[PDB]
Amino acid sequence: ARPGGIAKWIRVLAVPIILVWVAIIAVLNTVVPQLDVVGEMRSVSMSPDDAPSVIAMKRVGEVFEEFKSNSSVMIVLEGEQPLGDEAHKYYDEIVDKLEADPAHVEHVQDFWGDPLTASGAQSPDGLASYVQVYTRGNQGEALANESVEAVQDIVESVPAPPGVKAYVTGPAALSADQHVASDRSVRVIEALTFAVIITMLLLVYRSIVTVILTLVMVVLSLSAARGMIAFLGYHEIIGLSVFATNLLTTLAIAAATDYAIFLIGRYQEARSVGEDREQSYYTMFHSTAHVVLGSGMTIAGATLCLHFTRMPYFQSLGIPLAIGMSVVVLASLTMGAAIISVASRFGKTFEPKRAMRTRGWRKLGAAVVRWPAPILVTTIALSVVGLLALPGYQTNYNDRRYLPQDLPANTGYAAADRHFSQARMNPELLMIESDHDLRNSADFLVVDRIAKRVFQVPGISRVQAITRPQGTPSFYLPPETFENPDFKRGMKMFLSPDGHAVRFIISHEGDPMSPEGIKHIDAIKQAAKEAIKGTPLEGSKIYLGGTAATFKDLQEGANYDLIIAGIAALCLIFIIMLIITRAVVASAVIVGTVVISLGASFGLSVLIWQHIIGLELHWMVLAMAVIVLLAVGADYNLLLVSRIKEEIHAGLNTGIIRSMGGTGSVVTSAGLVFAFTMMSMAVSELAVIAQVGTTIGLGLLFDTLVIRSFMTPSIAALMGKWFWWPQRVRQRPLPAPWPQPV
Amino acid sequence: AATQEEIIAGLAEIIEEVTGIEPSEVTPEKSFVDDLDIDSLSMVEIAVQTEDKYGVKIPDEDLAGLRTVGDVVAYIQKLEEEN
Repeated sequence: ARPGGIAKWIRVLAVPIILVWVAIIAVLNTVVPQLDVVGEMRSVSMSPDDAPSVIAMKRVGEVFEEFKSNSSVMIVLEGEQPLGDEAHKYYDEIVDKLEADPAHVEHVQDFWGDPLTASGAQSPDGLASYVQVYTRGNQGEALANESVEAVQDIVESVPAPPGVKAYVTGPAALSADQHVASDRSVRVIEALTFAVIITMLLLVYRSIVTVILTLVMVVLSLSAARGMIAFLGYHEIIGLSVFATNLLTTLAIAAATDYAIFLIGRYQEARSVGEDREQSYYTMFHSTAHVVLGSGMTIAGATLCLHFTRMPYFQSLGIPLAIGMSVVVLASLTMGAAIISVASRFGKTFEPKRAMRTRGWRKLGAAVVRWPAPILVTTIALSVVGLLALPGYQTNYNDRRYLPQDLPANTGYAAADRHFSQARMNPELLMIESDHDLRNSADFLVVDRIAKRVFQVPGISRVQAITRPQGTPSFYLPPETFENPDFKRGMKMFLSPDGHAVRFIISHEGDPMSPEGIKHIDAIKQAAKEAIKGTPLEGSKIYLGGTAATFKDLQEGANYDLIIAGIAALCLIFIIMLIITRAVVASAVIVGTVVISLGASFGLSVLIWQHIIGLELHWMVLAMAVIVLLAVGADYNLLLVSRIKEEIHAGLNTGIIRSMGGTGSVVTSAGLVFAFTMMSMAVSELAVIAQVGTTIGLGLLFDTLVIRSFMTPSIAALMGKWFWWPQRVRQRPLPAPWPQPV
Repeated sequence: AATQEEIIAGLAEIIEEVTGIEPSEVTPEKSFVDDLDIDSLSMVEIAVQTEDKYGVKIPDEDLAGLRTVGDVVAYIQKLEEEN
């Protein structure tokens, strides 16, 4: 290791760069609110603006002149006794208070107040009544969360009568409640992650000073990442989401401590070999700074590949995670190296307290090298056997199950399900827009035909329109019925103010939150299109909005999203690996090992969550787990391959043996720390974040146990000379003459 | 053809890496793991190291019966002398 270059500059300027990093962290944390706060007040929309459901709902609002945003909250009144006159007075007071605040409540569909449609809102047993409130701001946005909070405060403000409790639930309320749950659980998840890191680094290094300095580096890097991301979010320069905040905190802390483990372990190995403090630090830098920078490039690129996606919950993981991980890696490479440099001059802080465990790892590497084909076949089979979870894997999108049951939205859903069906609480808005005036008897009979056709669609339980104020009432409207004040009120409740469009409230028979409702949306659109056929108003628009349409858009987008993001992250990680190792075959080997490890991770995570936990795996879990696995597993394989490349000089097979012996403890410690920090997400109240963390933790446990330790070295041993193509490498070097006796 | 001492010294140097046993503790009259506590998988490590950096051939079939360093050095010589 020549004492020069960037390592020299970091060593000589260690104190100035430590001070600069500390000052940057302080500025970022004192000029901008914390990450949790900014994530709360700069959350990103649940659904993309260009999605057909969002534009359909916006069109509904602007045509009916009621609302301008895609967010609805269900207010459910549940009484022990049947809802009588006192319940009506309480509900009317709630509606009046909601209408008194237009900053958060855009519109209220007073279905229950009108006696014409009152029985539509009431439950069949007559114990609960639901009312729709279109709030302000698109679902999942910070404005929508504020509107949901305002609605909840308004509901709690009005004194309820004896009995009859009012709950606020619904999709926007569900998103607000998921932010609330994340705010509740972020402290405990960070505490658990830090405790796990403290304990496991204490087991690894067995030095109190070393672990304190490692946590100093980790805390400073994580605070720098949180400060940078908060600075970006507070200035609206990037989007942000609850998933982004939680995943970024955990990824930042875990990757920062992984880089700390890499640098510290390499420095300790260099010290144990016999190199002095300066020489050991220079060897550590020249052998690990490049691999840490490449690890960070892979993580940042894999996360950034989620920016080229379409849904906001992944666009919010694209740029924020990319920049957060990039600043974590700069913090590691600069601040951690500087701290190692300054601590080297002080006492024996970073001197290893015990001989590093190589004999076992050297033995394992020898076993891998001598018999690479059997070991590779065994690990390939043991990692592909995970793919047995495909016949039975489910991707339930129901956020009800992934949130605490004590939250306001979950309690509202629970109260609704006690008197209504599960589908009623998430209705669907359907329209047809007639170019001419729609208040005609022929038009009304066409509307009745449309309602009947949508009702006849399988999986649809209730249709509500001007012709059917409730679920179920040669249909002709006499012209004197048009002048009925009750019928005029029903008109203004169900028709456009200019009389050119209708609205249909659709309640499914099954879960509207699952692929059944996803197919129901297309069936409803087809039924409406065939019903409007052969009518004087043929050619109208079939804008349909609501939960099931939104998740139909999200489901198709998520399939294409996972495919394209996986392909792009895979290709970009391979490009980074080719840049680092300058070996296309080695990079492809890293790609293959990580992909197979990901298959095993999928199998194990699906098995645990869907069979012993009992909770179906969330859809966004797949994307985040795939991205993080392709990042970190490739990072570990890259560290091993870089060590192998360094050790090639003494031989190819013995190079693998020496590399495995030298990096087994380091990679095992780093992988255990990362995996355990990710399984620390299991304590998070967001069961989707828990699923993401457990999936990634199990995957990286599998990686650092079998994949990087057997599959990658066995593949390297099998390929031999071709493992470093196109770089001209040799097999076992020229046989040296037997040395003279000493 | 290298004499006894050359291969003994080379194997001692390799053993210093596999385990940490001092080179002068590797003498032909004493034995392997039943004497020096060098596991059969560490014997595989010796085999791989000597394949690589000395360029000799040692298969797994003959490695099982290699129970003294005298036997392994005799095997090296017996593979060496005939070109």
